[PDB]
Amino acid sequence: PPTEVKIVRDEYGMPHIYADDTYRLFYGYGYVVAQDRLFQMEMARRSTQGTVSEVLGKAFVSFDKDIRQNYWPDSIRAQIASLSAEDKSILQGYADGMNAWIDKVNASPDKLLPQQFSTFGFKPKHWEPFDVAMIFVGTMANRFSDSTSEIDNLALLTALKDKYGKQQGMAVFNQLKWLVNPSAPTTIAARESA
Amino acid sequence: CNMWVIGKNKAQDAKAIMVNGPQFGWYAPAYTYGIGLHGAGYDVTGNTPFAYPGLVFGHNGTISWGSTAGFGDDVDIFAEKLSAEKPGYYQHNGEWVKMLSRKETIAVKDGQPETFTVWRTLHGNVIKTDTATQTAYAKARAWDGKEVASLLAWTHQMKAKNWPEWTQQAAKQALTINWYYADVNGNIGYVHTGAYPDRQPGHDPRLPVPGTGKWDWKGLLSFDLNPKVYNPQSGYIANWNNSPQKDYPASDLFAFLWGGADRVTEIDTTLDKQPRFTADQAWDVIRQTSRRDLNLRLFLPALKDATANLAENDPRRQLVDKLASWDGENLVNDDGKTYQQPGSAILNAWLTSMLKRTVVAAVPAPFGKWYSASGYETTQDGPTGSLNISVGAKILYEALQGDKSPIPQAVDLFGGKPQQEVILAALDDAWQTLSKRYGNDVTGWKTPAMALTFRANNFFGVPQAAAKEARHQAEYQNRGTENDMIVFSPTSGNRPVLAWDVVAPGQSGFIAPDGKADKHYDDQLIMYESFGRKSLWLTPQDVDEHKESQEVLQVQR
Ligand SMILES: [Ca+2]
Repeated sequence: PPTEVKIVRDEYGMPHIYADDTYRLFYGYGYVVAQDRLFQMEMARRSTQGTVSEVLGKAFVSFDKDIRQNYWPDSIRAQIASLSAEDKSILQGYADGMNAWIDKVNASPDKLLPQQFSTFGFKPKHWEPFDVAMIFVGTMANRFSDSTSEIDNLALLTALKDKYGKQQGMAVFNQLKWLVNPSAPTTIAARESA
Repeated sequence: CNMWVIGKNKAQDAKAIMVNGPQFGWYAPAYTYGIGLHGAGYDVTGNTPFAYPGLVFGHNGTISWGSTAGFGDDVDIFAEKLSAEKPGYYQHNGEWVKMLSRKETIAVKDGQPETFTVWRTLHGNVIKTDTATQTAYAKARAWDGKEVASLLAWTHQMKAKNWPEWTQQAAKQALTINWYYADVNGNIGYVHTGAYPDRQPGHDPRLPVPGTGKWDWKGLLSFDLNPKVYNPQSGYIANWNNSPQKDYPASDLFAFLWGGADRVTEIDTTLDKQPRFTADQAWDVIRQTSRRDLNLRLFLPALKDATANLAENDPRRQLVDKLASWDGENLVNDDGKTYQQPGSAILNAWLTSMLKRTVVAAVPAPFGKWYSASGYETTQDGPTGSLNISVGAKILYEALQGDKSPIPQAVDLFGGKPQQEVILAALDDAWQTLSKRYGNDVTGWKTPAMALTFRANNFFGVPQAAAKEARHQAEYQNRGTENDMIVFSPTSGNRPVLAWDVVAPGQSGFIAPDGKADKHYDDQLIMYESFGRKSLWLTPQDVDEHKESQEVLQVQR
């Protein structure tokens, strides 16, 4: 049937998911994920949106600030709003798959709720597509792929110019932080392309 | 992050092999999630960080893919001009333009809420403001607006079935990431993916630029310029976050350099020499690299030269002679706590002294300390990520090559003294510190071993598990957080593809309310350290053969 999602876990607990369209396929993913790494993910959610102190308290305020200072939710919402339904199904499926398990967990806390939630004194809540996009956006984009030290570099340069003078200051800057180094081991041999 | 991909000509008893070691630190529960997807155009296996929709590490039966971090310069900083008579406005193309601003309130459990404003310009979010200079710093990202595009590109590549179809996705991936390809036919490929800015001529991308308009990006460069290679004459593709392509510029990070000294050369060296590699041998590169001292190769020549004319009894010589006796691979003793050889400790001490004497001494405070690190700095609980050649080492190395280096030495890092004099001074210091701890006989030095910790906090430093759940491995290993191998057209196996992975500490992070850990909470931890692996299953048959549990849901919308 086009209404079914099958779930098969191998020897080491690894889920394989079997389904006939995009929404149900990722709904399955969401479901097995909420079983395996609920908590890891709830906390990844909060990390990636700077909503950590909401439950862990005063210690994580600067972190929350830092995160939210470092993106613009509305851009992410606009991007999602501007997807096809086919693409939008991936996210909405995932979020609902997760939400389905959480409903069961908030229906059998005494047998299903991961201990951490009891230990850290809060309960999991429902996921929306924005939340699931941000797991990726707030890690892969906003951590890795978000590297500058251009301000520090300028500080360094001005300190070098002060000692050494202007022309030599820059020459030393080039010696410490070259743009490009001809002798660098490259993953694509020079015979093939520059 | 590392990877080696081995082509038809370089593979043995197979057509292609792809070995992938992404480095993101070590955590518990495991950083990546194991998942198989079957339906709606997808037939895939592997694993992926934070259970993203797209598998960053895996295969679909025909091809396989993977990633290492790119470190291209896809971020710049724009110096916005403001006026004291206009809060929230910046000058751009001769007119005063309004900043976007939102208000955020942070709810604090058992605490008073804090509210503040995020600002945003044309170029990006504001990262700092200097009222004194009337300037605001805005962070422009080439991938801005293409975040979810990139999420989706990761996913759709899983459907591709050849180089053309797959590169079409690669072009839609905007984050600065290295992408790797292998297939059943034994073709191998590489693409240094991402959006990268078309800069104005004269734009130095290591420093800020004015945001008043004339230095705005022209646009983005085309995918055509992104470095890429398909079936290279080398027979392999190897990467350890090193430069993708001759004359390609790296990230503007001061602490990051692609130069003469690069750890990828440790992989190159293993791979050259053996003309062909079976699967087992290709997976065994992990062990070899896991334990390789990265610095021995770079400095031992200078050390030998420097101590040749000393007496055989000079303790400085005893140190260098002992290093020369070493294969540069670290192993732990039976005590589970010290290294069989003392070579890393030696190099660390020497290099620390070496750097203070050269680079750091050439750089004004408080900046010199950016270059003071040897690369070995750790605690009981171990490094938190990969080991690498430090920035300072790399810069020193160029100085030791002298005329052999392409980088003009505007300052003589040796302060007009022979290199030899300094090298010895540093050896003296190392000998001084080490002998005081371990005594005067290098053969009786049991130096400390690096350990490994699976941390209960995620890389943000935010708890993702209880403190107790953190796990200790006796032996630190300069390897992937996970490892996976895909083998193509194995002449032995029936199936067209074989694939293995390892997801330590285990697939599940579930602990019941009564405290009972899942059966798959810890069951790959010992496998990890062992350099072991588990098989990855794709076909419905194989997945049925190794079932353990089965659930069926009726879903709709
Ligand atoms: Ca830059």
